[PDB]
Amino acid sequence: AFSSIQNVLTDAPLGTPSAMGFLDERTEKPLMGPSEMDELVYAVYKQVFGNAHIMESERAELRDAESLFRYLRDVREFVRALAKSNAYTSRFLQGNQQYRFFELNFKHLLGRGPRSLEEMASHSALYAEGGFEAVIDAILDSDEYAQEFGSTVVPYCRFKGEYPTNEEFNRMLVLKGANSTSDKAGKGRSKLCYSIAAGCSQNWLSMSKALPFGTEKGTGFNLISSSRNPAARPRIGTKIPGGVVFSS
Amino acid sequence: MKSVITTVVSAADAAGRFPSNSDLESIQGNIQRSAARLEAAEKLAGNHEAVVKEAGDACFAKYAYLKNPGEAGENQEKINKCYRDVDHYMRLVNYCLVVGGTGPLDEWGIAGAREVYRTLNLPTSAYVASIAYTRDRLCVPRDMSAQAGVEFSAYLDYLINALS
Amino acid sequence: MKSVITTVVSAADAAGRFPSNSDLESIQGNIQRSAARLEAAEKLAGNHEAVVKEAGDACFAKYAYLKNPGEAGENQEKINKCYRDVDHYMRLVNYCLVVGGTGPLDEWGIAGAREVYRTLNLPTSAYVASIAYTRDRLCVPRDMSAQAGVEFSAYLDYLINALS
Amino acid sequence: MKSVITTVVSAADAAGRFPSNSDLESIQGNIQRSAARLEAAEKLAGNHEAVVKEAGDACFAKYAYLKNPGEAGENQEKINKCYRDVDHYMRLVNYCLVVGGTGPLDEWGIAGAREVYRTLNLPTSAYVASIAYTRDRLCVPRDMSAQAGVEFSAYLDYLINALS
Amino acid sequence: MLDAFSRVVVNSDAKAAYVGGSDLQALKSFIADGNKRLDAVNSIVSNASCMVSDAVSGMICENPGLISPGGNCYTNRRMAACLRDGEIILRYVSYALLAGDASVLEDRCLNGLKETYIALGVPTNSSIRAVSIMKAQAVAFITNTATERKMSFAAGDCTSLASEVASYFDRVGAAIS
Amino acid sequence: MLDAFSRVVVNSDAKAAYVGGSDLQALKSFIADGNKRLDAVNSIVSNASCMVSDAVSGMICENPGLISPGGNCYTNRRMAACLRDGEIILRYVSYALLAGDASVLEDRCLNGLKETYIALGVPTNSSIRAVSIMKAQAVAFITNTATERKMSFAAGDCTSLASEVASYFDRVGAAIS
Amino acid sequence: MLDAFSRVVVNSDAKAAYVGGSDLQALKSFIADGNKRLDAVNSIVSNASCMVSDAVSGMICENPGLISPGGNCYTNRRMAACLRDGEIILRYVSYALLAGDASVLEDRCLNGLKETYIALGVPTNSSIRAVSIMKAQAVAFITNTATERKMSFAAGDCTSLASEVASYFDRVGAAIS
Ligand SMILES: *C(=C)C1=C(C)[C@@H](Cc2[nH]c(/C=C3N=C(/C=C4\NC(=O)[C@H](C)[C@H]4CC)C(C)=C\3CCC(=O)O)c(CCC(=O)O)c2C)NC1=O
Ligand SMILES: *C(=C)C1=C(C)[C@@H](Cc2[nH]c(/C=C3N=C(/C=C4\NC(=O)[C@H](C)[C@H]4CC)C(C)=C\3CCC(=O)O)c(CCC(=O)O)c2C)NC1=O
Ligand SMILES: *[C@H](C)[C@H]1/C(=C/C2=NC(=C\c3[nH]c(C[C@H]4NC(=O)C(C=C)=C4C)c(C)c3CCC(=O)O)/C(CCC(=O)O)=C2C)NC(=O)[C@@H]1C
Ligand SMILES: *[C@H](C)[C@H]1/C(=C/C2=NC(=C\c3[nH]c(C[C@H]4NC(=O)C(C=C)=C4C)c(C)c3CCC(=O)O)/C(CCC(=O)O)=C2C)NC(=O)[C@@H]1C
Ligand SMILES: C=CC1=C(C)[C@@H](Cc2[nH]c(/C=C3N=C(/C=C4\NC(=O)[C@H](C)[C@H]4CC)C(C)=C\3CCC(=O)O)c(CCC(=O)O)c2C)NC1=O
Ligand SMILES: C=CC1=C(C)[C@@H](Cc2[nH]c(/C=C3N=C(/C=C4\NC(=O)[C@H](C)[C@H]4CC)C(C)=C\3CCC(=O)O)c(CCC(=O)O)c2C)NC1=O
Ligand SMILES: C=CC1=C(C)[C@@H](Cc2[nH]c(/C=C3N=C(/C=C4\NC(=O)[C@H](C)[C@H]4CC)C(C)=C\3CCC(=O)O)c(CCC(=O)O)c2C)NC1=O
Ligand SMILES: C=CC1=C(C)[C@@H](Cc2[nH]c(/C=C3N=C(/C=C4\NC(=O)[C@H](C)[C@H]4CC)C(C)=C\3CCC(=O)O)c(CCC(=O)O)c2C)NC1=O
Ligand SMILES: C=CC1=C(C)[C@@H](Cc2[nH]c(/C=C3N=C(/C=C4\NC(=O)[C@H](C)[C@H]4CC)C(C)=C\3CCC(=O)O)c(CCC(=O)O)c2C)NC1=O
Ligand SMILES: C=CC1=C(C)[C@@H](Cc2[nH]c(/C=C3N=C(/C=C4\NC(=O)[C@H](C)[C@H]4CC)C(C)=C\3CCC(=O)O)c(CCC(=O)O)c2C)NC1=O
Ligand SMILES: C=CC1=C(C)[C@@H](Cc2[nH]c(/C=C3N=C(/C=C4\NC(=O)[C@H](C)[C@H]4CC)C(C)=C\3CCC(=O)O)c(CCC(=O)O)c2C)NC1=O
Ligand SMILES: C=CC1=C(C)[C@@H](Cc2[nH]c(/C=C3N=C(/C=C4\NC(=O)[C@H](C)[C@H]4CC)C(C)=C\3CCC(=O)O)c(CCC(=O)O)c2C)NC1=O
Ligand SMILES: C=CC1=C(C)[C@@H](Cc2[nH]c(/C=C3N=C(/C=C4\NC(=O)[C@H](C)[C@H]4CC)C(C)=C\3CCC(=O)O)c(CCC(=O)O)c2C)NC1=O
Ligand SMILES: C=CC1=C(C)[C@@H](Cc2[nH]c(/C=C3N=C(/C=C4\NC(=O)[C@H](C)[C@H]4CC)C(C)=C\3CCC(=O)O)c(CCC(=O)O)c2C)NC1=O
Repeated sequence: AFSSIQNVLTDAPLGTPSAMGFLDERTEKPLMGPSEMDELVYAVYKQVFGNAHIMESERAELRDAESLFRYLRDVREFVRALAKSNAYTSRFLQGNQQYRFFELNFKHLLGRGPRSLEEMASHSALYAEGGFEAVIDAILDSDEYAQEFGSTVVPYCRFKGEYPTNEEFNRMLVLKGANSTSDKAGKGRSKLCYSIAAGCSQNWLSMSKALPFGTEKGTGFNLISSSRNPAARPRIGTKIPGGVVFSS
Repeated sequence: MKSVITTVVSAADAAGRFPSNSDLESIQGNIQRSAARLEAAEKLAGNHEAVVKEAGDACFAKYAYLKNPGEAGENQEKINKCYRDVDHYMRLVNYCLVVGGTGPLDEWGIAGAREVYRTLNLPTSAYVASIAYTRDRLCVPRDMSAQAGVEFSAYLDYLINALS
Repeated sequence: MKSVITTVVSAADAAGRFPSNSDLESIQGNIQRSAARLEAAEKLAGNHEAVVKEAGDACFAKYAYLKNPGEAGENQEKINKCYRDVDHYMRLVNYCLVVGGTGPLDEWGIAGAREVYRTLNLPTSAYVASIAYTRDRLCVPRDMSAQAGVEFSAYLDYLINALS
Repeated sequence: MKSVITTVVSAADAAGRFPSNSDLESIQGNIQRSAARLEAAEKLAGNHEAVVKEAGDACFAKYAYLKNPGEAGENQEKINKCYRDVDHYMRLVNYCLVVGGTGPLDEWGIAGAREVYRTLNLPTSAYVASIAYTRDRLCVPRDMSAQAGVEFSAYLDYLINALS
Repeated sequence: MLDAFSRVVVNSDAKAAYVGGSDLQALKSFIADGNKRLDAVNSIVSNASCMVSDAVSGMICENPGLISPGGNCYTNRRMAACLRDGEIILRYVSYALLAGDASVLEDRCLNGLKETYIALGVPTNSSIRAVSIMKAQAVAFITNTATERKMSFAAGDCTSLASEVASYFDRVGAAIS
Repeated sequence: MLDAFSRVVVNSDAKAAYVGGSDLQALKSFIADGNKRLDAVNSIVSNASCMVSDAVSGMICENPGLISPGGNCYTNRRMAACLRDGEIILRYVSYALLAGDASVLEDRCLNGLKETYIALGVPTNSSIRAVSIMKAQAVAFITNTATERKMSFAAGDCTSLASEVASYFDRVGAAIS
Repeated sequence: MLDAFSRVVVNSDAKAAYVGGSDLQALKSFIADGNKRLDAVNSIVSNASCMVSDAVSGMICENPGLISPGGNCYTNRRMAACLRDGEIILRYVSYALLAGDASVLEDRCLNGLKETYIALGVPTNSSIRAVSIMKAQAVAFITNTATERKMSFAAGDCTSLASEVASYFDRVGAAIS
């Protein structure tokens, strides 16, 4: 856990000042004033919707979720109100494949990528047993959500440095594109559909496209192909005074 | 597309269940009322060049200033564009009268109308004047049966309220 | 309150760090330019009853229809209400010229103006006509020094752009 | 890169708005003070092989044990490595004096210095001794003008604090 | 991202070279016209809405197929969506003009935009036309050459800044091509 | 939140009164010492770490019960949290000094802090001592009265700024009492 | 994930075959050296920090271009991350040695690592060198052959465990190749 590129090649995360005012004897939090709250909501819209170019006819329906937010500063309940709206479902549930919706939730509300097939299976079982709202409630009330973002910050794609598995890093970069990249390029057809169920990894170029500035992205590519061969059994020796031993 | 079937199919999808009889009941509601709703389909379809005729000129009469220099109606083909731009709304109310809900209207004419009508400086009061003209230009007995007239008016004042 | 200080200290708060010299540099930028921007404040502070005088009547002259029955200016005290409602915007540009940013304007006059001006049927073109009147009514050298006129106009056309 | 411009344009990006005069005011703050802060630019640039000369030997004198066997300075080219490793910090304070903020230092020399200085067992007290040496080796009348010395020291004690 | 001062710093870091007095004519001259750049940026952002509204209308003017059914700019949604884009590109070129570097243009806006437009079916040629109209009226405003919209300035030449902003619009035009 | 210029604006808004020339002596005098305030804030933030390290050690100096088992500052975890809170109080009083207004202190740092400390069992008197050492350490740096740490300044009196920052520390001290 | 006992179980499940007495020599012999494996794993994890700091320094020793400007391990950030990469590999090979199976390595480590390094521009050859230095000193510690660092053990041969851990490091080396 060092984040060699979290807070130096990337800006700091955005959100509420601090959670101590939540203890609330005379107020719930220092009135951030209306001009440092409209940028907070602008930031949330850019995250939970992920640059969906929402018109104001479609922002005339999120008035009620917003109006409670500036009154009672929990961010997590704001996104819980947003992800259950028709604005969220009509964009991400309506035209899409299933694991596409599931994987987009990891990008939007958790800021990381699905680490395995079993996580996707657990989400699938949890959806089948009565609704999609259960999926969002499991994610939002999760432990992982508490020990990553909490009730203060916008959920952002954090470079952890100390990932539980490496494919989690790859699949974080593939869902997160560049700026001016949205989530209706493919008509469904999730990007990690094949790679999750198979276990292989993703394209090197599309991961490198999403890296921040000044990170020597893309280089170091040998001109022969990139995916390794599981079936390879190479011999590599060590060096001994008498000879070379293939300690394999 | 906000339709009677679209709401029922989508609710069942969200709940992850098969269509129950509570769902089928709404399509039965469609079964009754399409006949009244689609009787006006004739009336708008075959008579439409005349209603835009009376609506656009009423719009321009109620606000005579807009033909002045620097306003929206300053030359000729902008007036032709105005008449086209109300023709579009008549087309959309016909589509909505066919689908059964406000599906076509609120995503093809209403969604985002506010940006175009402000940045191009088009007063919405002029649109609502022309639409309200046709709202009371209808008398039900001669024009339609009794129930087509209510539902046509109910769709018209929908976008009247939306633009205001 | 969008000010030069509130930007940098909020940024430092978000990053969780002490104010560095990159932060202090902006307040130095304030130190130079308050004198020029504060000159316009006094000018507008004193002469404010005369500018609304010339602005409201220009608004009503450019759109004469607005006094007609059923429009916004149909009786007397609605016209008085209009003149008050431009007085408010002059007050807010004075406040913004004092704070240094667009803080007061975009949360007291701009934030939510769109609901009030559409549901009460108040044409925004009339507001922008009156504001653009004062934008060019002013002559930079005589009324002020050279640089107060730049920044006063820069604040005025801010809300001109915001309303359009 | 934490600079005076990068703060304000990033803030405008987060708010999704155009650059206002509150933003331009900070770059004006830069306009004044670059001349003072870039006057030290030559002073560090042309005189740098001498300051590391006096700084590294002061470091090694203040902590003589460090050359003992098993410590960081146990052979020759590790001492050369030490002198290089302070040369890097001088190169970064020059960069920061040029950009205007602490951009280059806190992402090229400070970010992650922790683990490196612990796992390779390099005492940070030795770094801060050498840096504090140059902090007071400076003279206000002889070395620079008055205000270059303030800001050079303000950048030096920046890293003298972080390392602590 | 980077600016004019952070340009030379990273260029010299590739050499491990100090930023000496030889490299500071470029920056000290950059500071000479500092008031000029500030006088230019508010002139541009002062007409931001009119420039976009003029640009998309000009787009439509010689390509009436975009209004037609099946056109990419057919319904009010798509005008609204397209309308955003004219202003959004304009904001990023204004940022780049302010910073004196296009490092915040081809890394925050133009990265992956061609593919996004290809997937969405956005016509490239008409968008390039919209960008060029915006380009021409950017220079018109910087040089105080607009037919109306008399802005008070200080006398001198802003032609270098005009060339700069034209070069910035150029790379937007070439990024989606 | 608010600053010195946004103070008078909201005060005059309660009267619906324009900000006229009578009210601008306070602000124009505020601008007179503008360089003084900037000369003070970097002097304080320039010694930020040493001030906090000195403050908690001074706290412990005359209250050795905090080290003792069961002390609120017993283990290294507690020696870490309490050492943070020095950075947070000091950072917020520096923000307030910079803005010329304490409208950022009791909404964003001091709001609800007394109850947080009561729930956590943090002793108030020792924390007040820590705040008062930092306060006595603040004025020393503003007035260039520190025994060592000679800082070059411009000659004059910064005493009003010293009283200002003392008043800011006062309300931190009284907020948790 | 799997271990030595869960290896044979899934192998026999592919045949729908019970785990009979014929297949339990491998596991019962696995239990015979159980104390040997425990005696080996703490010997390795007991020197965990020194092994990594020696490994990256050895990497740098014959590739001085990594320190150079533009090197992948140029600034303190990148040393810190590269320092982090060594512990992640060593911890996972220790897990695999403990479980007696590498079913935890290439699903929760190598699986999707080569592409991550390719996107980040991490040089493969130097990383392979770092892994092989770690490999050689893994065997040095298992066999009590380290020049210093005399550890008390029970007399016998741990050579099979040495070859096991060498095979585990082999697949890390081949996974990113
Ligand atoms: C369709 C056939 C068609 C149009 C629609 C219309 C759009 C258009 N306009 C220009 C030229 C200019 N646009 C300008 C912008 C403004 N003028 C103002 O006073 C405000 C501030 C602002 C927006 C209303 C200006 C000043 C000009 C004159 C040229 C210039 O750049 O100054 C073009 C040509 C594009 C170009 O090459 O500049 C187009 C397409 N004109 C149409 O022909
Ligand atoms: C650069 C030219 C260069 C180095 C830097 C340095 C790094 C290095 N060291 C070895 C060999 C060993 N490392 C060992 C590790 C330790 N010894 C200890 O006492 C503690 C517990 C631990 C870390 C300090 C040991 C014991 C050895 C001896 C060989 C062995 O494996 O036991 C190498 C060679 C790598 C190898 O093949 O083993 C390198 C690169 N040496 C340099 O040459
Ligand atoms: C392949 C091993 C993976 C997989 C990869 C994906 N490809 C994606 C998009 C994509 N790929 C290509 C190249 C290829 N498709 C073609 O039609 C042709 C030539 C005729 C080639 C060489 C193209 C052109 C595209 C874009 C159009 C499209 O959607 O196919 C893709 C989507 C994300 C992305 O942009 O990379 C993935 C995930 N998909 C799989 O299912 C297997 C496992
Ligand atoms: C050091 C010996 C290497 C080297 C390492 C670097 N890695 C950098 C970033 C990085 N590394 C990994 C892999 C690591 N993370 C994991 O979770 C696991 C296994 C579970 C491993 C092995 C990841 C995923 C990342 C990116 C994570 C992130 O920061 O978001 C890195 C940063 C360079 C920079 O961008 O500044 C370095 C230097 N580099 C080398 O040259 C040697 C070979
Ligand atoms: C589901 C039901 C439901 C409601 C009824 C409203 C109720 C409501 N109103 C406001 C918030 C407000 N409500 C009013 C309304 C009024 N003030 C008056 O003097 C009039 C009596 C009245 C208008 C007729 C005003 C003026 C504000 C904001 C005032 C301000 O703080 O500036 C808020 C705070 C929300 C926020 O901004 O964070 C809420 C929850 N919201 C809801 O979700
Ligand atoms: C919305 C549409 C929709 C679907 C159609 C299914 C499609 C589907 N099936 C499975 C997952 C599976 N699907 C099957 C099904 C079959 N195997 C066979 O040999 C038979 C041909 C067939 C049954 C008739 C099996 C056996 C598994 C799991 C196998 C395993 O991994 O153990 C998964 C993986 C989900 C997960 O577990 O993470 C998905 C998405 N899911 C959906 O969301
Ligand atoms: C599809 C929607 C639809 C409508 C709303 C009407 C609207 C309408 N009315 C008239 C035309 C007419 N409409 C009427 C009818 C009436 N005049 C009155 O005074 C009474 C209130 C009312 C009784 C029903 C009369 C008398 C004329 C001829 C005079 C006129 O133009 O109004 C015309 C010209 C062609 C025509 O005669 O139909 C049209 C388009 N027609 C339509 O096709
Ligand atoms: C607080 C801000 C503030 C201002 C900007 C001015 C704006 C202003 N100027 C004038 C009045 C005037 N304003 C100008 C200025 C000009 N006339 C031109 O033809 C040029 C374009 C321009 C610069 C020479 C002139 C010349 C007059 C005299 C009357 C007139 O010209 O119509 C008036 C009407 C009352 C009067 O005559 O003074 C007002 C409100 N007054 C203010 O209180
Ligand atoms: C920060 C960078 C950034 C941008 C530069 C834009 C880029 C962008 N534009 C559109 C979306 C769009 N872009 C346009 C605009 C146009 N198409 C045309 O035919 C014209 C040439 C042009 C108007 C001038 C249109 C029409 C759409 C919507 C297309 C659709 O209906 O799918 C979308 C996705 C649509 C959505 O999510 O709703 C994105 C990401 N947005 C960003 O985030
Ligand atoms: C905070 C906001 C902020 C600004 C808006 C600018 C405002 C500004 N512009 C200039 C100054 C200037 N502005 C221009 C520009 C022009 N002159 C022309 O006739 C051309 C039409 C146009 C080219 C773009 C020129 C030529 C100068 C004088 C040269 C210079 O100052 O560098 C000056 C210095 C002299 C003066 O006061 O006029 C200032 C303060 N500076 C700021 O700090
Ligand atoms: C018995 C326990 C005990 C301690 C642990 C120390 C801690 C300590 N130091 C000072 C006192 C001081 N602390 C400093 C601080 C510093 N001096 C520097 O050169 C650095 C820049 C900076 C951090 C090292 C200074 C300059 C004084 C002298 C009084 C003052 O200037 O405020 C005080 C008095 C607080 C006051 O009233 O000001 C205390 C309690 N002293 C003690 O009596
Ligand atoms: C924005 C303003 C802001 C603050 C001021 C702090 C206030 C603060 N301190 C602690 C938490 C703590 N705070 C202290 C501090 C002290 N104990 C003492 O005896 C001393 C008087 C003092 C140090 C000088 C300690 C020792 C703990 C943790 C004790 C423990 O539970 O082990 C917590 C709990 C947070 C958590 O761990 O979940 C909070 C909110 N945090 C903030 O966000
Ligand atoms: C961007 C960062 C930034 C700064 C750090 C300050 C730096 C600074 N301080 C002063 C200027 C000054 N600073 C002081 C302060 C003092 N003199 C003393 O002897 C006291 C010990 C101490 C009290 C705190 C005084 C008295 C002046 C001159 C009065 C004044 O300028 O208002 C000046 C103007 C004259 C000069 O150059 O010295 C400047 C630029 N300004 C900035 O823009
Ligand atoms: C909970 C933690 C835990 C441990 C650390 C081990 C500790 C441990 N190791 C061995 C026992 C042993 N350990 C070794 C290992 C060696 N002898 C050598 O001379 C070689 C250098 C080295 C090879 C790696 C050998 C050869 C035995 C005896 C054979 C055996 O017990 O299987 C034994 C049984 C006999 C004894 O007590 O020594 C135990 C308890 N077991 C545990 O439960």
